[PDB]
Amino acid sequence: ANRGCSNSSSQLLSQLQNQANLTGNTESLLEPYIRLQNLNTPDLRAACTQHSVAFPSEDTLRQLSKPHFLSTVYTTLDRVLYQLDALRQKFLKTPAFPKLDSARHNILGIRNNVFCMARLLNHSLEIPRSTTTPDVFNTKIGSCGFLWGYHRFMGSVGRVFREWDDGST
Amino acid sequence: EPDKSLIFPKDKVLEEGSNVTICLMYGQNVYNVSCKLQDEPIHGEQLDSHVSLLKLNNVVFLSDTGTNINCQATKGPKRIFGTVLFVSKVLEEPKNVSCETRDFKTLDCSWEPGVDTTLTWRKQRFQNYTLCESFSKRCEVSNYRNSYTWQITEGSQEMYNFTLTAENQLRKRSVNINFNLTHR
Amino acid sequence: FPPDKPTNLTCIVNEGKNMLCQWDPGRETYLETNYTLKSEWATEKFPDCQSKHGTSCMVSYMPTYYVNIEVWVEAENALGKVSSESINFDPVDKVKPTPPYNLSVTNSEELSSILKLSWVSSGLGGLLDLKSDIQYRTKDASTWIQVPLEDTMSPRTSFTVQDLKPFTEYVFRIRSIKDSGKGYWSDWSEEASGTTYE
Ligand SMILES: *[C@@H]1O[C@H](CO)[C@@H](O[C@@H]2O[C@H](CO)[C@@H](O)[C@H](O)[C@H]2NC(C)=O)[C@H](O)[C@H]1NC(C)=O
Ligand SMILES: *[C@@H]1O[C@H](CO)[C@@H](O[C@@H]2O[C@H](CO)[C@@H](O)[C@H](O)[C@H]2NC(C)=O)[C@H](O)[C@H]1NC(C)=O
Ligand SMILES: *[C@@H]1O[C@H](CO)[C@@H](O[C@@H]2O[C@H](CO)[C@@H](O)[C@H](O)[C@H]2NC(C)=O)[C@H](O)[C@H]1NC(C)=O
Ligand SMILES: *[C@@H]1O[C@H](CO)[C@@H](O[C@@H]2O[C@H](CO)[C@@H](O)[C@H](O)[C@H]2NC(C)=O)[C@H](O)[C@H]1NC(C)=O
Ligand SMILES: *[C@@H]1O[C@H](CO)[C@@H](O[C@@H]2O[C@H](CO)[C@@H](O)[C@H](O)[C@H]2NC(C)=O)[C@H](O)[C@H]1NC(C)=O
Ligand SMILES: *[C@@H]1O[C@H](CO)[C@@H](O)[C@H](O)[C@H]1NC(C)=O
Ligand SMILES: *[C@@H]1O[C@H](CO)[C@@H](O)[C@H](O)[C@H]1NC(C)=O
Ligand SMILES: *[C@@H]1O[C@H](CO)[C@@H](O)[C@H](O)[C@H]1NC(C)=O
Repeated sequence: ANRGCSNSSSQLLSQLQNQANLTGNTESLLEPYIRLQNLNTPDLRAACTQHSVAFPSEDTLRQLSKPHFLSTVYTTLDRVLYQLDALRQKFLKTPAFPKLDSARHNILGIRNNVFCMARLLNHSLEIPRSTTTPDVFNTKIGSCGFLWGYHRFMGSVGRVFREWDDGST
Repeated sequence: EPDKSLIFPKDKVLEEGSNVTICLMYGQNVYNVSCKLQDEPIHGEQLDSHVSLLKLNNVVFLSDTGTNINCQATKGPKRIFGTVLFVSKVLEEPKNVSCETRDFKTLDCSWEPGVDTTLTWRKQRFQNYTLCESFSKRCEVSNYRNSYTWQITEGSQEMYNFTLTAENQLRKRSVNINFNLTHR
Repeated sequence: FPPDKPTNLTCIVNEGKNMLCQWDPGRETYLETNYTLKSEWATEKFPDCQSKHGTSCMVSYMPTYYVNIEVWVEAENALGKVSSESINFDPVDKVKPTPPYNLSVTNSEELSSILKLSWVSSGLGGLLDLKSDIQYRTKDASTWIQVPLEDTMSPRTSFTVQDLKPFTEYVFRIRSIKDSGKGYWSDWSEEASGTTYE
């Protein structure tokens, strides 16, 4: 509880911005997954960009206030963690894919940082299945679209954090 | 469905160097279906007015994740549909199988596993190595790939006739060894 | 007699390795004493670091940057249990980079009194902006002349040394550190030679 996340706010904001800039990069998780699943054909990439999971847009995030924005970021990161856990429990090969664990640790760090930032502003955050797969092509396409949407959402949240740092009202 | 299409079989597990015939059945509104491999055309034969057969000869191993077969229709509904073709390697026979004794209690047998034939998805996971002796009728799945520590029961029996077996979802190889307890 | 409260709790993170922490035990207790290093985030806990020998122990997990972490060591024996004070720091401010490699010295045909430097830095894949310290000397002298540190504060991979004697050989060495001045200075790089133009 009080054993971390000191009262420094500028350092926390800088850490959040740096984590967002580091995570919002296609070479982090999407490109290794594409190069591993043999999806380098232009038609396969078009199918990847076609199927897109519904993520909050940039204008919606910019229109919200600060506590609502933090709560939506928390919920979206929780959903992303759940989806990554499902993908890990469906792939059944941990040693051939450490980028998944790296992204999971990064998302956990971002979640800790946003929780600490919300606690510093005297705001309370909102507190709340089949292993086998019939087809594999549809699963690959869905995972590709989910990773694309996740990277776009990370870029959007990084831009919103940059605008917040520019404002500093 | 008049606006959909199907393809069989789905997620087929084959051996490197075999043949396969993939069938494709589209609806009534779909027209001029053209299937492709990773990057190459495929000359399909029309078995009927609404069916099309794809023939592949001497498939080659590409990766442990399978070869994606994407098939896109030029006319009608513009989308991409297809299946993954899982190709596995050939299972080899254990080479230089020999065992030894140290204190008349354990037998540390060792061998060569060969080439790995394990896929990544839920298709093919296990590659078991079973060692069953004849005079005792004992065999359990070993937890290692190229080693095993045998436990001999008391009785001062000096004879052995083993039969190591490697089995996967496709084939099953076997090799027999014969030795003596005091001579090793 | 029971042990005392440990002090001098510091931690260093080498580039490409886990976090290593050290402390001083104090006095000899003449009894079997175990030292366990605790570690946790603000919302998550990590496995314990049990010292197998001496005072330093290397953690088992991967270091995560941009997240404050709090660590402390507890001393326990057959007569008492006492834990030291906890420190709150950032794993990115305790990194010790590796010395730059592939140092090359190139001359210039137009200006014989200059020597352009060229090196490459790891920087954890382009994550840390590193400032460098360049020292140069002749081949017969033993003392090293250091360039003003204010001139090498911006992140860069090349530097042009001026005011040098024409037709003379020189030796160079470099070491890098974080831009914010925090962390630890890296070891000296490999000595690279270079001859000025006529
Ligand atoms: C895969 O298809 C090829 C080509 O259709 C076939 O190869 C035949 O193999 C037999 C046995 O060696 C020969 O007698 C034939 O002449 C080959 N050609 C044909 C057209 O039958 C066979 O069906 C398959 N080959 C393998 C190696 O599996
Ligand atoms: C190879 O070894 C595995 C692991 O011991 C075993 O797989 C078992 O298969 C049976 C029948 O399908 C299942 O009821 C068990 O749950 C599986 N696991 C275990 C631990 O027994 C089996 O001995 C071998 N499987 C194959 C396909 O060869
Ligand atoms: C020693 O082990 C071998 C291999 O496991 C076995 O030899 C079999 O002997 C029977 C009896 O004649 C034959 O019908 C089989 O064809 C042999 N081979 C196999 C693979 O079963 C048998 O267990 C032992 N052989 C002897 C001579 O004792
Ligand atoms: C294996 O060891 C056993 C005992 O150490 C021996 O087996 C003998 O084999 C001969 C040949 O048939 C028999 O006449 C004997 O009765 C067996 N027992 C003994 C105690 O001599 C032999 O040293 C080895 N087996 C073989 C076939 O060489
Ligand atoms: C506290 O004890 C530590 C012992 O770890 C010392 O700090 C550094 O320790 C390393 C290795 O033991 C030495 O190489 C350094 O010279 C020590 N000093 C510094 C400034 O790094 C030292 O005895 C104590 N540190 C302080 C700051 O009092
Ligand atoms: C004996 O085993 C070794 C493996 O270490 C290898 O040389 C080979 O499989 C065997 N030797 C021969 C000559 O086949
Ligand atoms: C200390 O660690 C040892 C293992 O090295 C263990 O046997 C012992 O129980 C621990 N506790 C004490 C008080 O020695
Ligand atoms: C550094 O030099 C070595 C050989 O001197 C060689 O690997 C290459 O030229 C350089 N490596 C990198 C990563 O720049």
